[PDB]
Amino acid sequence: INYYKDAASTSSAGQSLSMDPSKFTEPVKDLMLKGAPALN
Amino acid sequence: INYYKDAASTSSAGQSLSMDPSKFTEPVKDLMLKGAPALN
Amino acid sequence: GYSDRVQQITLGNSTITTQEAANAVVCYAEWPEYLPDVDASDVNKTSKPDTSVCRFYTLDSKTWTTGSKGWCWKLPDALKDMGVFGQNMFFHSLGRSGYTVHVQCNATKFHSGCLLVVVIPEHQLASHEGGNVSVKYTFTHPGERGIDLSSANEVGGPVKDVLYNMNGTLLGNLLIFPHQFINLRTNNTATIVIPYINSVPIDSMTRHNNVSLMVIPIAPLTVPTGATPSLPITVTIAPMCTEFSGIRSKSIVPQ
Amino acid sequence: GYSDRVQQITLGNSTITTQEAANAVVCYAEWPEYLPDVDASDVNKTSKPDTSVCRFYTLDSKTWTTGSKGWCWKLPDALKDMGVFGQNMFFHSLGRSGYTVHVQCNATKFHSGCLLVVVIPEHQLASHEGGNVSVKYTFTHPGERGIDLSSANEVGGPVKDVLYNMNGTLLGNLLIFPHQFINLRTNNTATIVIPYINSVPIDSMTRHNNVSLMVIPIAPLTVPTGATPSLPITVTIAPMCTEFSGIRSKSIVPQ
Amino acid sequence: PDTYTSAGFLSCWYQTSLILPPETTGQVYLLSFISACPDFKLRLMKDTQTISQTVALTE
Amino acid sequence: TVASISSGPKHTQKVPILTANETGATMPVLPSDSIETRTTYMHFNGSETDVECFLGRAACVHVTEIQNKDATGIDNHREAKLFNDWKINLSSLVQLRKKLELFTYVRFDSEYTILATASQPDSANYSSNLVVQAMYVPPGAPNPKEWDDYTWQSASNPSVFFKVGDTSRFSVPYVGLASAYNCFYDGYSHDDAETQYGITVLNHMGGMAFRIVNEHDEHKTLVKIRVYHRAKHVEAWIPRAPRALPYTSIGRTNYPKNTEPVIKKRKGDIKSY
Amino acid sequence: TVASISSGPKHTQKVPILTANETGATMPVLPSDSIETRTTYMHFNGSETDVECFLGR
Amino acid sequence: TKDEVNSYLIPLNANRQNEQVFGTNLFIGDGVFKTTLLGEIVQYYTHWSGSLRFSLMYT
Repeated sequence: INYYKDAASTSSAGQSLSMDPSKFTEPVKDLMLKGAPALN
Repeated sequence: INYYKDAASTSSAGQSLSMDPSKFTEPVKDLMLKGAPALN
Repeated sequence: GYSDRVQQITLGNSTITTQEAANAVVCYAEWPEYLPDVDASDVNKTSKPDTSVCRFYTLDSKTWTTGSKGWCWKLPDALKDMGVFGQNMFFHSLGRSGYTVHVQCNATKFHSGCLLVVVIPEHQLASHEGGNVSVKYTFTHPGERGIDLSSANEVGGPVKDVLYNMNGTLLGNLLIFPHQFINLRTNNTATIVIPYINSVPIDSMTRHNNVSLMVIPIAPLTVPTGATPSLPITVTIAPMCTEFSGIRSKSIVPQ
Repeated sequence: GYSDRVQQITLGNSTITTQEAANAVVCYAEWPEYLPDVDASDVNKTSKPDTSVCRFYTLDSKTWTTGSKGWCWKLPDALKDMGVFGQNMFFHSLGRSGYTVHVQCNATKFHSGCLLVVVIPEHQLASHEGGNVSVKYTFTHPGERGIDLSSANEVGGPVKDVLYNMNGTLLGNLLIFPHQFINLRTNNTATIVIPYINSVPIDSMTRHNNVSLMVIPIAPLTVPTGATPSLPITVTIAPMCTEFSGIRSKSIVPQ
Repeated sequence: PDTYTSAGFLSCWYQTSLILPPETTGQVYLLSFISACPDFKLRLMKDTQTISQTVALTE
Repeated sequence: TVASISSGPKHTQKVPILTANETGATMPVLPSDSIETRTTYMHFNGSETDVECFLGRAACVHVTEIQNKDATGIDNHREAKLFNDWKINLSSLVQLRKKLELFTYVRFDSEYTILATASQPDSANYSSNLVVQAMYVPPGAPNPKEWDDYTWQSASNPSVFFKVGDTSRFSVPYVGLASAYNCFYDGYSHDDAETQYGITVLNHMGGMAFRIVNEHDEHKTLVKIRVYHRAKHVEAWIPRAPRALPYTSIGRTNYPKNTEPVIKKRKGDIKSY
Repeated sequence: TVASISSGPKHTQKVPILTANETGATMPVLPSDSIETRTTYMHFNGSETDVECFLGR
Repeated sequence: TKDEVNSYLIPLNANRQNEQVFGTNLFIGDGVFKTTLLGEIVQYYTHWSGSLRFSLMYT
């Protein structure tokens, strides 16, 4: 129950439960498959 | 009504109403019947 | 014609027969079983030597005399040197096991005496010094010799006072632990099956013992007239469902 | 992009990667497998330590120099002291095993040299004395050290003459045995998978070795100018599908 | 770092040995990285020993 | 539910009262196996003997004290009780300890209540109003060195601010590293020849640091902190023999030497009533 | 959720542990690519590492 | 003795056989690990569990 009118006044947000490290761990242009050779 | 998000914050648990003394009072391998001889 | 009385336990390449048993206890009514995945944490596949480790090792014999106070062995310590069980033990980082314990003591229908055979999960001993003196490692790792409660206090060792279970509790209440009596007039062996009991799924076999087996004379031994005043007590123990994990170099432990 | 050239072998808790392989040989086109019942004789259930014995042990390294004649290891001897494999070995009456052998030697594109890596089933050695002099036990059980074909004749030892394979046959014909070459210009490792080969279903691991692994320089090592004139050769070997049976007291063997 | 809770050791040795081509010399180096597997769990947040201060900063 | 059924005379070959205790069992014998009984009902459920109930009331687990005074020229705040820490335990005051050690492994959430009262033992014009800060300091966090260190910023570490005279209350989930807390541990942290025996991290519940936020007034004020702990959501395994001798140390089983007989001696015979 | 799957011996031409870090990627290698593993579950969600939680006290 | 780009470099010697390249314990919250991003984040939490990935790039 929100007792207040504005959105800033609500409690903390709830877990992204998004999670996708590939923008950080695999930003390569041509896709690399694990097990296939790195450099062909 | 829980007012809080986490489970630790809820009140005391409610009675097991489990109760089974046999693990402590009769841990024998071959079942003993009351009234039958203890050692055959 | 089956009696509670006669029994055979075959485990590995070794068999025990008793013709004067008094049933057998299975701690907490649970039988040893391997470690389920749902309970697993370490990702390593474990090693299950099976029949080469799950057989019966008979420790060296003790001598019950009228002055005996009782003896105490720790597991897996007592077996730290038995065959391949022991090797596996020093060579893996983690291991887990249940046991069948069979304590033997026969006499005649003229003797009297009664031993308590009890298994205590997590038996943390007390220092006889009091205060917060610790009990050094070696002292709680007697190996197959076990601890002799009628031996003298030593320094860095535990207290050996029987009315207090080596920890500040009374002998009389040890009966809350899985146990069985050997009453010469009834019984000649005691058998207890121990499931693996711990707060972690698998642990180190050398830094932590998870049960102490204790044999304590309670009704003093009384032999017939002009009999030799003593009887030997033998302890045979078999690891069961043993699993080892995290193999490597081979632990080096104090002393 | 798979090449015959790059490979990974993971066995137990150990992995090997080679980026310059030349395929791998599987002796007689058969892969190690356990002992089927139809072939069994001993009635004992066997023990299969699995991952604690089926991992890769790297023996101590050798040094190929321009004067090297070749080295010879026997199996299971070479592993008689590796971890739990070895313990199991001394503790059971009978055991059986296949192996993955990986011989390693890297150099540069200016070196030349070519080693023959061969596995000989039942390699009965000859006495250098001639006649019917025997080759004493110790001499055919060098352990991880193996036999160094450029060492001197010793008394009670085998002959170490390379053009004769240590038995009266010519080096040139060793190619009838499963083998692979390491030619610095091509190759940097050799891998051979050995199935268990015997005339009995299971045997003693201490009185009989069932293969000798032999590494022999054939085209002499030639290093680039002002290079150090030698390369190390390393042998890593992993028991696979090992089974032990007839556990007991623990063999005591000469020397 | 805690004992009971300790995790092991990591070592690295020559398996055969490094060999340099002709006309080349000296030491070569390895770079080493560390990251966590997708396996990883971290819990019970607290303050880092890696940063402290003695007076409030100002502009 | 019947507490006793009706039972009459017996002349059988079936004797439920003869057993063999050597077996380790306690055979479930009832009044009606050996006397003639009448029906009676239980009228009772055993509600208040549930382990949740037994361990579920607040017990005092710790009393500490800090003071508000001029820190000018104090070389060791910790030592002047300018602030104070406490590594959480349930085995320092014995009442709750004996209760928990009836079990080997125990698992529960904790609810803490902290009461703080002030004392002014020497001449003050008044009673000041102080705010206490209690910081939860998990192992590895910087520990306070002065009563007003950067540590107290507590940007990542839970802290509660309440007034002396009031009470603070919050609840912490089960923070054990294993599946349960070990009430006992017959082990070491490693196979060392001299490492401590019995005391283990398996029991570790964090640690807490207290201080007054207020600067000093002209008089000095003693604030004494009492921490209460209530187990909620309790789970207990493997019952053990109750503690008979007195305790000597946090975390060891050790009892004092030349202790006194714990079993009351009869004033009379075995035959005495 | 599985934290580790069961995996056994390997003798392949497909080597997931050899990579080229010069590319800028961190290849997602797991215990089961290089030792033999057993199944285990995560039992965990990563709740307390959410940025809302990290900056939210 | 002072932070330098050089403490990121593990040196290798040509022609050594059998010998050891480096050693370290695995207290990820201390020692070598401590300044790495992994080490640096681990330090915001009290407990960790999971697998680590250690890689070496040859130069």
